[PDB]
Formats: sequence, structure tokens, C-alpha cells
Amino acid sequence: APDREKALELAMAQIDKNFGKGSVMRLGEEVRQPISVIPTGSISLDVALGIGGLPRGRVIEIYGPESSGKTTVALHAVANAQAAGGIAAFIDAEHALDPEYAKKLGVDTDSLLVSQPDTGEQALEIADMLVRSGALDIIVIDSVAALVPRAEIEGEMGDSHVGLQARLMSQALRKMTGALNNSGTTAIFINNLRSPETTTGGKALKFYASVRLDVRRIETLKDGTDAVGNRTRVKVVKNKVSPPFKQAEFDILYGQGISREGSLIDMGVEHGFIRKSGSWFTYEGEQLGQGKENARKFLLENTDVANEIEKKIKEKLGIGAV
Repeated sequence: APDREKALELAMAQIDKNFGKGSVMRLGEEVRQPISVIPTGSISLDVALGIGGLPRGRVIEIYGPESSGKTTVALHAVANAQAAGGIAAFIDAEHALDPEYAKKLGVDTDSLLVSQPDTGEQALEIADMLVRSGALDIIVIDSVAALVPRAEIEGEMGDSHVGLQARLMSQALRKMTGALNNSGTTAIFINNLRSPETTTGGKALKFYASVRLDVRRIETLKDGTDAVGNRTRVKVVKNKVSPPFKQAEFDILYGQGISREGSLIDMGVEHGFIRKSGSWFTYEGEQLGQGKENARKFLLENTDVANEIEKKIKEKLGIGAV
């Protein structure tokens, strides 16, 4: 009577229906559920997600050490959502945001909503109120660690030494998520790994997020013998709308955001559109230059190339079909 694949597909189906799509899936699976997404500003990270970017109406945690690029991604995500005529809101509690860099990544600052809360409670509550207005495409909370409870921001004591901040974020996500789904607003929580969890309240975030990114800094782009930028690496540790555990890498130059040409050169190579013999890069017989940089330059300048590549690369994988 037993046919494992028959008995298995049935199980899996019941599981997905009991808890949602993505409750369980084969890793080698190829999701054909083109959810609505927000381009991460990183082609590789957009493929790594399996859907083309951050899914909408979802909680997204972007954790990592300081300076790893978490914010840059976040900002790009906002820019892209704005271009699709979406409205964005930034719950600030670090007071770090630089709007100039913001615009450079293509963000329309003047039209951005910014709030700088008085307490963790407030910050989340202000965020929730905005969310259920269903007018937001995306909303970014700058620091999860900064959502310190009002009982601690105040002179409160060495007595009620509780786990307060943690449940402060648990009850907050418990009610915000639902709204977020109706609203279709993507919530990106920026988590700075520097309290006993990923930054105190990221203990629930681990369970409430449909997607979790592990941003990390891995290299320092040099070109010759000097500073040009840093290569970041992201790992999709959690993905409830596509097979998780995928990885992506991209360059972010000083004062610049995620380098397009960089991505192009990277993804072109592995995908054999751009042949990279040792040192020297070449595209369709054309001389790109030796050293990832000269290639980035070459591309940055010969915009007609690098556009056919983007094309070629965009085709092979897929950008908008269904």
C-alpha cells in the first residue's frame, strides 16, 4: 500500500494547508509562486531569495555586525518600493540615518516618513498605527536593540530585572504581523549584533519573520593597493516563501550603494556569459580589463555592454514571466 512519494506529497500538502505555503519544502525545489516582492537592490540577493527580492506583507529581519551593509540594503529596498510609487516609513531609534547617502541610493527622502520614538513601546506602536493604514509598501525599523522598554528608559530599577524587552517585541509582532499581511507592507527589522538573543528582541523575530538575512562583511575591494569598497555576503538563513540557506555576495563602494556592474561581473562569470580566465575578464570576445576593478570600470563606462549582459543574465534566470 505504501508509495513514499505518494504518501509524502500528501503529507506535505496537509502540512502546507495546516500552516501555510512554505511550511515545508525540498531544498532543490524551484518555487513558481511569484509573490509580490521588493528588489533588494542586489541581483544575487534577489535570486538568493528565490522570488526576486523581499516578499511583501512580511516581517524581514536583517541581522549582522555593525558596518556590514544591512542599512544600505534596507535603503535600496525603500528606493525601489518608492519607484513603484510606494510609500515608505523609517522608524528611527539610532539617529544614524544619513539622508544624503539615502538619495544616492535612489531614495526620495523628502517623501519619506521618519519617526524618532521616545520608547520601545512608542516606536512599535507608531509603526503599527502606520502599518494598518495600509498605505505603506515598506517600513524599516533601524535598530532592534534600540527598542528599549519605557520602564528601562525611565529610571526603573535593579528590581524588576525582567526579560521585558523580549516580550515587548513579542506582543508587538504578534499583532503587527496580521496587519502587515492585510496591508501588504514589508517590514524590515534592522538587527545589529554587537541581553540574551540576537540583540534582545530578535528572539521572537527569529520566529515571526518569513525571511531572515545574515549580512556580513567579508572583504575589502582593493584594485591595486588601496581602498575602494567592501564586499558583503548575505545568507538567507530563513525563508518561508522559498528554499532557504541560499547565499549572495555584492560590492558596496565608499559613498556608493550596491555596485550594479559589480554584481554583473560576478553573476556573469559563474553563469558563463562572461569568461574570466585568470586575471583578465572578457565578454563575447571583448576585452574587459584585468582585475575586477578595471572590469567594473569598463562596464560602468561602456553602459551598452553590461546592459546586454544584465539582459543575458536576467534572461537565463528570469525576471517577470508567469
